[PDB]
Formats: sequence, C-alpha cells, structure tokens
Amino acid sequence: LKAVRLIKFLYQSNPPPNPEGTRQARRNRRRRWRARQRQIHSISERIRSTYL
Amino acid sequence: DSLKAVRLIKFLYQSNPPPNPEGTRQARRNRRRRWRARQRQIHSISERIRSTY
Amino acid sequence: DSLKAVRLIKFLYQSNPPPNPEGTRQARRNRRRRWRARQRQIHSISERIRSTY
Amino acid sequence: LKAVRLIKFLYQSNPPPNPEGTRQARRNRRRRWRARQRQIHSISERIRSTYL
Amino acid sequence: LKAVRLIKFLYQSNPPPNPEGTRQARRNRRRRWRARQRQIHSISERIRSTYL
Amino acid sequence: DSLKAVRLIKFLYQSNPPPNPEGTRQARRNRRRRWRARQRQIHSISERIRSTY
RNA sequence: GGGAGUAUAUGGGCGCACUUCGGUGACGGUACAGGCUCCU
RNA sequence: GGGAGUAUAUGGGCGCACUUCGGUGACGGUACAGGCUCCU
RNA sequence: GGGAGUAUAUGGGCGCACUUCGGUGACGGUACAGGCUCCU
Repeated sequence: LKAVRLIKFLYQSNPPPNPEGTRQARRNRRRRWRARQRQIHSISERIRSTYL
Repeated sequence: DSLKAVRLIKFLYQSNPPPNPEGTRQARRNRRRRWRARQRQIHSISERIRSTY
Repeated sequence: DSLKAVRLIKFLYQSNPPPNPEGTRQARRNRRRRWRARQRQIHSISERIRSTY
Repeated sequence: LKAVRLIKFLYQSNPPPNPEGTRQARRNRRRRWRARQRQIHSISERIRSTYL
Repeated sequence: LKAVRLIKFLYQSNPPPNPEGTRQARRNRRRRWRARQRQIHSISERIRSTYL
Repeated sequence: DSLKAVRLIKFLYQSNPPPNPEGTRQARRNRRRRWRARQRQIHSISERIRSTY
C-alpha cells in the first residue's frame, strides 16, 4: 500500500514498555522502546526516499 | 506498482548485511539475534505488501 | 467599558451564521446542534460579562 | 472582565475526555477534546483582536 | 566529580510532588517543584560557568 | 583539582547573602528558611565533592 | 483544565521548643497559602 | 527524578534444545544488563 | 501505539418528545461513529 500506511504499520508493531518493576528496569524498557522507535524512523526514511 | 515493491523489499534485505561471527558465543548469538530481528521486520513489511495484493 | 463588551457579544453572535437546512433530517439536526453549541458558548461569555458587572 | 480571564474561562469550560473504554473510543474522545480546544483558540483570537 | 554529575545529583535531590489531594493543592505542589527545578538550573549554570 | 572545588564551594557560599531581618516574625523566619535551604544545598554539593575524594 | 514566568520573590496561623510570659526559635517547613502577567 | 544520543552498537549467565560431552543453537530474547556524553 | 490537521467540517440509527402517523424536534448529543492527509 502507500508508504505512509506501511510506516504506520511499523510504528504499530512497536509494543509499549512494561510499567511494572523498579525505576531502573522501567527506565531500561523505555530506552529499548525508544531505540526501536529510532530504528523504525530510520528504515521509514530509507523506505520513503525510494519506492515513490 | 508491484515491481517497485519487490525491488524495495530486495533492497531492504540487501541493505542488511550478515552479522559478524567473532567474539564469544553470546556476542555472536546476539549479533545474529539483532540481524534476525531486522530480517523479521523486513519480512513483516513484505508480507503486508503481499497481503494487500 | 460596557459598550465595548456589548458590541463584542453582538459581533460574536453576528459572526455565527445560521446552519444549512439541507440534506437528511440527521444532518440538519447536527448542523443545528453545532450552531446551538456556538450560540451557547457566546452566551456563556456574555453571561460571564454580565456577572462581573 | 479582562479578555485573558474570559479566555481562561473558555478553556476551563472544556471537559477532559473519558479515560475509560476501548483504545479507539478514548482516541475519538481525545480528538473531540482537541477540536474543542482548537475552537476555543480561534474564538479567543477573534476576541483578543478586538475588545481592546 | 565532573560538573555534569554534580548537576545530575542536584536534579536527583528534587522530590516529585504529591499526586494526592485537591486539584488546587496538587497544582501548588507542582508549582513548588517547578520553582525548585528553576533554582537547580540557575545554580547549575553558575557552577558550569566556572569550575572548568 | 581539589583547589578549584574548594574555591567553587566558597564562591557559592559567598554568593548567598544573609536574609533580611525585617518585617513580621514569620516573614523573617521564612527568609531565614529559604536562606538555610540554599546553604543546605551548597553543603550537599560540597559534601558530595568530599565523598568522591 | 494544562503550562510558563514574576521567584536567589512574598508570608499567613496552627502545632512544638525556649522564655524574664513581653516575646524568641538558621524547629514541624524540601510543608502550606497562591496572588499578578501571559500562553494554551 | 525525567529526556536525548552513542545504537543498523555492546553481550553477560541462567534456563531449554542438540551433542562426538569438547562444544553448538538465524531457541526462551521484541527478554535482560546499562555504561559513556550532553540536556533538564 | 502516539500526535497534528482537514474541522466555525461530515452525519449515522437507537432511545425519548410531538404528530394530521406522512413526518417533525435550536431533545438524550459538550454524546457517538472516524474517514482522508502528514508526522512520529
């Protein structure tokens, strides 16, 4: 489908971090999530650059 | 149309080089794991393209 | 002072044109509802101005 | 009173959305709330432009 | 230690406000917290300016 | 190294002037309280510097 | 409703401590009160 | 405390699976550990 | 998943009220439905 839709699908495929646990654990989970988001952004950029 | 999508997927796959088989077993394992994750994402994309066709 | 406030309220009211009585009964109803909401807000303003006088 | 006070009253008259329900429902409620906020901003702008 | 570390220690020494209570009380607590943050920022700036 | 830290602490302390002993007992009290808070923060800093030495 | 700033600001009366009973306390207080300005 | 980035990065030892018992696994792992830099 | 905008926009069928039973209601509705575009 449209590139935008695929990208939205990619962002949808990133699960939110677990709120339970110690502050450090939750912090780590958040950081992992953010890393995933960064990756999604990068690959989304490389997708949008071509394919259209 | 479809050709552009196929070329896109093949491009994404080609842009994902194999992991480095060096260091401890754990290090190699997790490099292979990250790599496999990337591959998995690309396949998710391709499969979604196939699903809408 | 007060004259400016009255002119303001009358201006806001005049700036809110009547809804379009076209289409299905539901469409007309909800146009009238949005319109009535705007009118209600303007009256809330005016009433608050009257309350502080 | 002062225009700013009236505007604050307008923003006070916008109820926060219901957190309960499905993700889609909550999403819709949030969107409605945001629309209301946009309206408040517009009319606040048109008020502040005159009246002073 | 490094100035940055000391500053981080200062920001760590600012306790988050109490979520319990009335809206006005919580508002006040948040404002106090924000004031504390502003202070921390100011003194952090005056520290970083010198000492290095 | 350490000299710069000592100079820093003394500087922070010197940059914190005594409160104003004027007005009601409460006002003076809370000026002294704010002042004491600032002093306390500076000492927290100095003590942390001493702890890492 | 939310936010920013004024703010290295303002200080109100309860409770403790001390007292020569008038008051005093760099004590509870990193508490509490939240005005004014603007933004949303 | 919060955030950003380093990071298309780093990999530690538990449990499974396999085994020629030395090890191996693109298995639990989208888990888990969170250093360094800066911001607040 | 989140956000912005289109939007001073679009209006779908349940329940009330009225009715000449065809319909009507600036009634529940500041409810509810959430498409399209882009961002993350």
